[PDB]
Amino acid sequence: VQRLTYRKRHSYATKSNQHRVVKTPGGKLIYQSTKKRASGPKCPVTGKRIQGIPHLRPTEYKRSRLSRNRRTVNRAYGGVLSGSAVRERIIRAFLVEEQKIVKKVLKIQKAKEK
Amino acid sequence: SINNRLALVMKSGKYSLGYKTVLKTLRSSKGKLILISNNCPPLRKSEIEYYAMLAKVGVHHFNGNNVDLGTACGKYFRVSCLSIIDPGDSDIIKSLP
Amino acid sequence: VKFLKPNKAVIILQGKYAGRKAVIIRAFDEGTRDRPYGHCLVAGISKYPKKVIRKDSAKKQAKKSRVKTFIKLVNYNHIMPTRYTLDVDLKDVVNVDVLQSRDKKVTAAKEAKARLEERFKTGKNRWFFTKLRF
Amino acid sequence: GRVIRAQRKGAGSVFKSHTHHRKGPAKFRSLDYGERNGYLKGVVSEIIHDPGRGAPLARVTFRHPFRYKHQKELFVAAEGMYTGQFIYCGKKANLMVGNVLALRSIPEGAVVCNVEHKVGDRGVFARCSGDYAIVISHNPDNGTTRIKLPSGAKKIVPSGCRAMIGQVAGGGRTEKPMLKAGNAYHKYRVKRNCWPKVRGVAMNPVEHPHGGGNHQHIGHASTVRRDAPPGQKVGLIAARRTGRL
Amino acid sequence: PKQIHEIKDFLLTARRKDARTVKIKKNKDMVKFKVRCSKYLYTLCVSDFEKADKLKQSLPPGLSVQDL
Amino acid sequence: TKRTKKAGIVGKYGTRYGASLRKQIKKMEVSQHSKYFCEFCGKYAVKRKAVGIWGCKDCGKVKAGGAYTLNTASAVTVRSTIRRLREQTES
RNA sequence: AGUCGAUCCUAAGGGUCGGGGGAACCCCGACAGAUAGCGCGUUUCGCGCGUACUCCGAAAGGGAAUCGGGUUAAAAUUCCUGAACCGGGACGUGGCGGUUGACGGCAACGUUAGGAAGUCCGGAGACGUCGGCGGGGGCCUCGGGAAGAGUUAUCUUUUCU
RNA sequence: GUCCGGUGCGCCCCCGGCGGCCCUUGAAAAUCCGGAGGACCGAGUGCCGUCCACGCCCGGUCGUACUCAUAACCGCAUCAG
RNA sequence: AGGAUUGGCUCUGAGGGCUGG
RNA sequence: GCCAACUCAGAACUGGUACGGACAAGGGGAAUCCGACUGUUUAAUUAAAACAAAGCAUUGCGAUGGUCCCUGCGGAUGUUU
Ligand SMILES: [K+]
Ligand SMILES: [K+]
Ligand SMILES: [K+]
Ligand SMILES: [K+]
Ligand SMILES: [K+]
Ligand SMILES: [K+]
Ligand SMILES: [K+]
Ligand SMILES: [K+]
Ligand SMILES: [K+]
Ligand SMILES: [K+]
Ligand SMILES: [K+]
Ligand SMILES: [K+]
Ligand SMILES: [K+]
Ligand SMILES: [K+]
Ligand SMILES: [K+]
Ligand SMILES: [K+]
Ligand SMILES: [K+]
Ligand SMILES: [K+]
Ligand SMILES: [K+]
Ligand SMILES: [K+]
Ligand SMILES: [Mg+2]
Ligand SMILES: [Mg+2]
Ligand SMILES: [Mg+2]
Ligand SMILES: [Mg+2]
Ligand SMILES: [Mg+2]
Ligand SMILES: [Mg+2]
Ligand SMILES: [Mg+2]
Ligand SMILES: [Mg+2]
Ligand SMILES: [Zn+2]
Repeated sequence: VQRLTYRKRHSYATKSNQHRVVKTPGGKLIYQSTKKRASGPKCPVTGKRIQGIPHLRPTEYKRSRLSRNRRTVNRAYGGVLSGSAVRERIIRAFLVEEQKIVKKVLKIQKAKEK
Repeated sequence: SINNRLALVMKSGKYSLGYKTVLKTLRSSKGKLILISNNCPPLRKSEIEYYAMLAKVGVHHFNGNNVDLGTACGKYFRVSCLSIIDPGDSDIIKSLP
Repeated sequence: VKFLKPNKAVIILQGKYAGRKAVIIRAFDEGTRDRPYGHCLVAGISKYPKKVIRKDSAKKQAKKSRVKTFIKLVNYNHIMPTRYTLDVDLKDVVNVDVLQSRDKKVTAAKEAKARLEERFKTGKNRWFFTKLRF
Repeated sequence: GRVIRAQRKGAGSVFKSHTHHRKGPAKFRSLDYGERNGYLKGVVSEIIHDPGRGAPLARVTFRHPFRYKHQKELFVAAEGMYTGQFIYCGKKANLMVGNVLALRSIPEGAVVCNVEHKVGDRGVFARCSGDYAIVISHNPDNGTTRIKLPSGAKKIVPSGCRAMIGQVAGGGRTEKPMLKAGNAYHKYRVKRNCWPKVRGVAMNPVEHPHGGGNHQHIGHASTVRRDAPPGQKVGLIAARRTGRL
Repeated sequence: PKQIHEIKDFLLTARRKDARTVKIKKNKDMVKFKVRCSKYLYTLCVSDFEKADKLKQSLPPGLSVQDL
Repeated sequence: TKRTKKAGIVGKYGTRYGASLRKQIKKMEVSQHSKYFCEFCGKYAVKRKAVGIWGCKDCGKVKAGGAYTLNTASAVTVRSTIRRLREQTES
């Protein structure tokens, strides 16, 4: 039953001082630093996670470190808005423009009548 | 009364309950009348109205929420909208216009 | 009455072309053996023409009047029907058989692009050739 | 011979407000042309809890009148408002709960909250949970309006002052008994260091006029002068009366 | 480290300039060919020893070869 | 089985604070922890998030309401008065 | 010691310009005000944006990157060997697009690449406490195979590593 | 030789998803990623782009021994604190 | 408040998972 | 057919009635006084009936204001109503 010690001069069990126990090829246990759990991108409209993107630390998303396909979604507002939210936005835009046209033509007809 | 006619349609007519089925009937032109409750989301209501206008199908605004519409239909679940494919013994399609 | 017919303009609601405008080429109300659900073949705009103004030069006007088009089979539930109609003739250019191979798809897309650019240069169907803002 | 607690309050440094987790001041938009002449539409995006404040706050997003950007505001939430609701601010805004209107456009008997005192101050009156002001009458001659404040006082304000239709949300908070010191501790932990309170008669004479004596008692009238100097002005200050009603 | 699953790609990697050395390890059930490049060490696993001998014969003359 | 004759939810307080205060706070304890009908989606899924804040689990709408109830009594009266005034102004 | 820290960021707060006080040492602290500057193209000049602190403040908050194996009398994630990663710079080869700015999937979305300037928007960083349940890594634990060791007056295909 | 299996309200750590509590709702910034828009931009056997792969070069300053305690800190000490 | 029992040994009964039509 | 875990409940037999065999681990009851309770306090003679507390009541105050700090200028309550 080997007991372990911190590998760094951090001596307090804070969120940024997490570790895992790994068995080395030398037959001994040792600590290894593990990154804090991070939530991935989230859709502001629905509040649910954005699909197709892994949950990494902000610096792990850097272009030089992560492939483009991993940090992008091939759709309008891809990676920012969920599919359902984008569909709702498109439908709302179209219907609101149509109703604006209807209001304009109704006003023109009323003006012509009077 | 609208409720009595709806009950008669339920017991002797053909109908579909729900947004997806309502859109399907409007696309297929099988529906003859669309009923929308007050509870229906504004965007969904606008989309249903646009579909009905494209299909030349009448739309009736039920004087109640989805719960009341479901209760009037005789169901134990909420009904946001419904389509009347064929009124058996009722005359809603004739009375409403 | 049926409205999902050829020459009717639709709005793509899902997929990589969501928000783009398209015109129905062929309607499959009952679907097919592979697709039992109602779908249709459409020819949409992947790249809309840019704003053409007088102050721009002839080369700029020609470059900004370009159009790029795509051909796709789309479920009825994934398009928004509109009240507009596009009369460009694509029956002999775009068909289900075109999608069989990449070369046929590219040729049909190029021909449809030429026809759409001609119609846009004519000056009609302004709504179809302006992108939706959302 | 020692500075009393009430005196030590003014210097602060332990009696300052606890504002670390607050969401920023709640106020109307700055009065501009659109609100003075027409109306401007906003959309409620969030209803949030402001620590130390009973009333909830609403986040509202407006389209900037003359800049290409979003104008973000934090209003005191009126009861009945919800996320996704449209808010209209201006002289021509409709008379509906949540809208902000100039008092000149609010008919008599209406219920309003966060009422401005000076035109453009962005709201100072009737801001606490469950509180409201009532429009009494208008004076077209001098362009002033009379309102009834929550305390019952009647105040005259210029008719250009703005107010939000309806009453502040979160009403009825104070009716619930706390039942224990811990609840008060939690309540005042986010407000300021004003709890618990030690009675003056429990102190020694050196630090309070009520201190001292072989029995616990004030030893002199607890009503003090309005002009009594600090350190002597304790108890019931300038009381016109005492005891039960 | 990276693994090359084709002898053709292994030869292509060995032919490039930055290939420093080639190490051959003789295991019981297979033979491993390792090429040291600037960025990565490429290992090719050959199950049959006959093809391993053919590859060893096919190594470029100018590349150092070591046996493990 | 009937676990408590009359205490109900206030049984968590044991024998502290007095019977009258427990009875008084029982109303708030019941109301603030109950589910409320959602007008927007027609479901009994409205729960209190914080004092005066009521969110619906189903449709996600959040409403500003009473401290311990979704709708205070004065809210309905205020709505009626405002509606009457708006109708008078419009007429 | 490019990889462990300080160093960077900001927290409660601290220190300040101007202004206002002050006999003065000094006091308040962005509050009385022509802010620092920031982007594009260049005859280095022009154009466009520009709300008065770009300062200090955490070897437990946030945060770019390293792992075995070995080595000293005394150092090591720092030394040795091997094998990786991060930041920055500059080019060359090959590949990719031109329907000038890819393709596939009905869709959720997938593929190593696959235009773009002022301007604007979202997310991550980013968060309390208690209770149950579930998954993963390490440890503990039982059996068999083989290697060594302990007991063997008697028993022990058993005890230990 | 470093092999093949079992087991669990077991213990330490990490994670997921629900539920309870609040008149308590439980930091900011640096930094990184994505998106809306499309001014502007190229050629015919070469041009314009390219967050793709491979190849090339560089990476400053200071701390780093040891104790961390019934004698390496404080308590006048090799002090049962 | 007030009462009874508790060791060792030899048994008995109950409470599960995987595979196969 | 192949595996699997420790929980529970019974029945014989048996010992000098020993058996939660060490360890571990409430004494109980009938009343009076004070303080409701949890919490806090005189570091080094007082832990209490003292302080606090929820509850109850009173007083001032609508910002050109109430209370308070400051030599002055200006500040805390105040990201408040
Ligand atoms: K992706
Ligand atoms: K004094
Ligand atoms: K205190
Ligand atoms: K007290
Ligand atoms: K006294
Ligand atoms: K007394
Ligand atoms: K001066
Ligand atoms: K200053
Ligand atoms: K740090
Ligand atoms: K090493
Ligand atoms: K934090
Ligand atoms: K929780
Ligand atoms: K872009
Ligand atoms: K060291
Ligand atoms: K130390
Ligand atoms: K206790
Ligand atoms: K006590
Ligand atoms: K005590
Ligand atoms: K007391
Ligand atoms: K004041
Ligand atoms: Mg007394
Ligand atoms: Mg000066
Ligand atoms: Mg800085
Ligand atoms: Mg608990
Ligand atoms: Mg064990
Ligand atoms: Mg773009
Ligand atoms: Mg000393
Ligand atoms: Mg003064
Ligand atoms: Zn709802």
